[PDB]
Amino acid sequence: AAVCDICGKGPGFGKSVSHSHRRTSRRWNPNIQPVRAVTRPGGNKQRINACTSCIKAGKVSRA
Amino acid sequence: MKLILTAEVEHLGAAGDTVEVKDGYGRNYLLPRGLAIVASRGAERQAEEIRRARESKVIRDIEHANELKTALEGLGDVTLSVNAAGDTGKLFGSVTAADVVNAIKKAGGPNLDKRTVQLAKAHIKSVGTHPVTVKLHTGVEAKVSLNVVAQ
RNA sequence: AGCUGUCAACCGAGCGUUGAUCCGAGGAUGUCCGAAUGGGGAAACCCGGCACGAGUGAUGUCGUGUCACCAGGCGCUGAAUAUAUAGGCGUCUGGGGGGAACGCGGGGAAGUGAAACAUCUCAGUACCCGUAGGAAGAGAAAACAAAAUGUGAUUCCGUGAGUAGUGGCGAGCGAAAGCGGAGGAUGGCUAAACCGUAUGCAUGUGAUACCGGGUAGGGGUUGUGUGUGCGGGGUUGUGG
RNA sequence: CGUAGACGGUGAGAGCCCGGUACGUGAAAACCCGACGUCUGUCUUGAUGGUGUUCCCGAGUAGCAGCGGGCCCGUGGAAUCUGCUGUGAAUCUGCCGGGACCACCCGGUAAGCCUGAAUACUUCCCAGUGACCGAUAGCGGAUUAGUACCGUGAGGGAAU
RNA sequence: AGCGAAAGCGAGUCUGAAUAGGGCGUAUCCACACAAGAGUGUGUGGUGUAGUGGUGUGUUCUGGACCCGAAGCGGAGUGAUCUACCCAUGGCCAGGGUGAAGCGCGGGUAAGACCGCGUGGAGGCCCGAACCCACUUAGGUUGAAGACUGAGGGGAUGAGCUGUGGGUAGGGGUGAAAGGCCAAUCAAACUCCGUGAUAGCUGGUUCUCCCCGAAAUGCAUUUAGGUGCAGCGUCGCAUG
RNA sequence: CGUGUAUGUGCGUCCAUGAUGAAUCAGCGGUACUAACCAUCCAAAACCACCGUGACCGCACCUUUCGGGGUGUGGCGUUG
RNA sequence: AAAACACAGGUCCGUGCGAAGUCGCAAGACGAUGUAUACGGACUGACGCCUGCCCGGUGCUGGAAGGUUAAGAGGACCCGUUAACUCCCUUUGGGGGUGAAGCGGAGAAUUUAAGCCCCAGUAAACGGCGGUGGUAACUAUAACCAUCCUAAGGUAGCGA
RNA sequence: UCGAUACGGUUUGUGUAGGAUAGGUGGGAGACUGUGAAGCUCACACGCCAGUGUGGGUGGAGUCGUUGUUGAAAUACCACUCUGAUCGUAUUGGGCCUCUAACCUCGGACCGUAUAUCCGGUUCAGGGACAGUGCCUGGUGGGUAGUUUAACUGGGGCGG
RNA sequence: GGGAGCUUGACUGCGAGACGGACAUGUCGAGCAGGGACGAAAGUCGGGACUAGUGAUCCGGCACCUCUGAGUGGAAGGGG
Repeated sequence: AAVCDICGKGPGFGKSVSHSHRRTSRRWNPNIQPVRAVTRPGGNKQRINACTSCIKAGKVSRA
Repeated sequence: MKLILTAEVEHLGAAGDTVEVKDGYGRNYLLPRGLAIVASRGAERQAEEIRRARESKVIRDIEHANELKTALEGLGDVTLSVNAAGDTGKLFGSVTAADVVNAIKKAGGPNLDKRTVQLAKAHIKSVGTHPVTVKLHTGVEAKVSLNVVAQ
């Protein structure tokens, strides 16, 4: 789970750098959690994967 | 999260009381269960919140109140106004559960909520005593009927 | 005025001034396979679902259409659960795949060099992925410069300069400002109160009450915009 | 003869034999590029310039950290630009940028956009060029050429 | 126009409290003087200093860099039609033997245990063809054959053999484990690409003649068959 | 495997002939649902007893000269 | 082609069950349509008599109170610039000391993890498994004299 | 359960002589009581070997007047309450028990769905605010990877 | 070489002409302010009788400096 289904946040790519300065490719994954989002106030909770940024920004609705 | 309550909650306030509670609490318990609303605008979260609190307190149903309200809804025919064509009848708009609820209130009397009427099930596309059902309780239907006239 | 393409001859047939063969532009047909797409499949080969010609005493056959899956729009329908929905049905519109280079965005080596080697280099290379277009990305400064009534979007060339720097300060790496040029083209919207409006709540007490004014009245924008859409009367600094 | 002496062909060095060449002319159709009118929108439902006082001037944003990427800049005193994670501001006495902070001073009004030309390339088509190769050369390929042949395959791959 | 690290100063400048000396500069050269013989200085006066663009040539830098040559490394793919193992579904195993368990009958057993007799026809049972193997031997050893042949030899109802269709794929598979097998290659397959890898190493480097003409030493070296500099060669200038 | 024909049996209905209708208005038992009752059931609060000694101290040491440790002489946090 | 591998049998360890283990980034799969009398792993290797001592080193399994111990919003103090205070010259302005609000640095006290240190287990875990020399230790010999060192000293059995 | 921040109800201060616990400096020194200061068995408990703190019943017109200097003159009275045991709120913290709503469940039942051990919606039942991975962080880490493991040397190694 | 007196010539700061010198390290210091004494005048000293007792560069520390300070003022940083 590295892509947000709302904003499309993909994982960034970079290097993990050691004390000896060996740089080894690693991934900054988004913090996306399984959220049972409620599209309409009705109540049917459809499961999706949303980044914590969207959860904090209120683009998810766990109604 | 700054939000004004719509009902009474413990140490969170009362209906209309503003409080800041953390995002998880608001987002998962309050906004879902309808016990509060985020204060986008102070005047809004005040007046809309108060209206919602009163409306819930007035539209609450009960076990025996369920059958009593079924009896009350078994009164007559309600009527709604929406613009149609010259003869086609293709309504310019479309009935809503809110429309049906308010029409029932203003004509018949009985107070109730949007989680009563089966509006789509009662396709209401033209005019006349198109019937609708208010699901008063777990299994208490009510074929309240609803005429349609020009707006 | 010869032609029936060529290897590529041999014929036997023929065509052509009434205009052939030849050239150019439109069309028509365009088997089967291939994104291949009715289903299947070992590609080009196997099996199927309306109306017509048949093929009759009839089944059997072949001709034409059409029939994949996806998204998106629009109509119905609205399971389990009740307004209400995932989904299902029907119809339109697209997508799919290929292509040598160039573009953009991502992923990203190692040989190699460092006379070893890991930092580093190789190199953001090769390769890989996603995607375009005829070009693409960037583009109309909350910029750059420094006290000059300085320039005034971006891009691309030459310089600045192998300089300043950077660097196990090793191997190496290496700008920018400024300047000279190619080109020139400093358009529109989002905010505000609302003009107006359209539409999703709550009913107070259906009067706040509206054309902005005063001055007649009922039951009016019900009245209150918090939520959006829309033509703005709307819209850059020493301010709209 | 020459506004034609480009180049080729023709039985051997052809301006004058031939296709041509200089120079002229030729589109029914189709396509492209232009204008010319319908047509489309807007402005006219108006243009002018000055005063003083509230709201507006793009938010999960800027900013701040923790880890990275990029810049001459290899983490360095490290600005500016950026990804992921948290934390998270005000709207003009605001906010950034001047490689950290100022009586400062200058640049001005980001967090939403579209924008031609100058630019890169040539699968393909057209017309040409060569102090290019001339059959072991030049394309692997002047012939059958990605053919024959080899390999299960990816692929390799001629000779004439 | 240099000196210095710049406020910088400038034919001077840096160092220095110290006109103390030095460093680096004021092209060069000539005359005059003043000086001191510490190797010559100081001023003064004369002529006025020569770069920079092409371009040839030799070296050199970055590139493949004079040419050929590794084992190997990386990226992306191709291979389980050979082989390893496994999965589905089939097939085969001439002939003989031995004779298990059970199941009956008789002795003994208080009765059982047990012992004989019959039936029974079990076994990774025995002998032995097909089949599958590959122990010994001779031959082949520019073979008939890139692993075979002839004689013998092991298994041969099983952990058997085998057909067909499948699956596992490279730092991976499979392995009754030999580092074995993975398409005649396996201590990391193969093809293409990075790529003309890199190699202080080996080899090769093509016409002529005239002049000169070495070195195999020193020092240093992750150095000792390499290299830097010196030494020694040559060609230009200058001194002679 | 399909078409036409003829007959043989062959059997539909408006019909005909047969089986059944099979539930209603009253009115009972069984699920026994409303609440409550029984059989079983595992517990919280208070409650006691113990192993045990997270707290305490010395009391004895093979002895540090007992003078550091640890177990019994013990009331304890029954702290687990 | 064997003495090697395997083998049936053993023992240890792991595993409470989309187990452990393995292929996978993940989903999922196998394990197994199984269930601790089952699986996976390690070693040994029918069967018979047996597998003696040692937990010191290193693994593993538990944890004894401490100490060490990153990542944080624990942020004293200190440092930059300055509204401003003081004084010197000097007076159409620069020289010292003090310096709030701030914003910008470096940041100490204190602060809790795992691991380590540490205590007990574990040898069918990797691995260990001595002397004395005073005796008649019998001068074929197993014990005995009573001796230092560790954690122990090679026990039965076998042995050119 | 224990923390930290804004104020805070009353004593709490033998300095040295001493009504003798001189409350912090001023107001003080008419400000202090009948529903009610005192000495008191005592309510309530705090010591500097000074006695103390507000008082129910007593008690009743109560203390006081540089009461004598011990400068601060009885804490007998005024502001900040100053060393300071206890303050009650709101903000934010280590930890334990939890209420379920996040999130999780390969536990059940339904429906999409004729087909369905997929998955995903509903619901129930369980976990549960843990776990899961996200960022950052410490440890273990030949499981994998890139590498390095000098030269001289009467060959190399050992030795030097 | 052995003794005493004083003292701190590692003149430190500036430095002679010279010389030892594959490229990367040494000897005198004659002069200058400021010293050391002994002394008395003259006088001598840049650690040692002499040759060993040490390690380039890079990177950073620490002190002082009338050096730079990315718009200006400082500052960070750099430089000597």
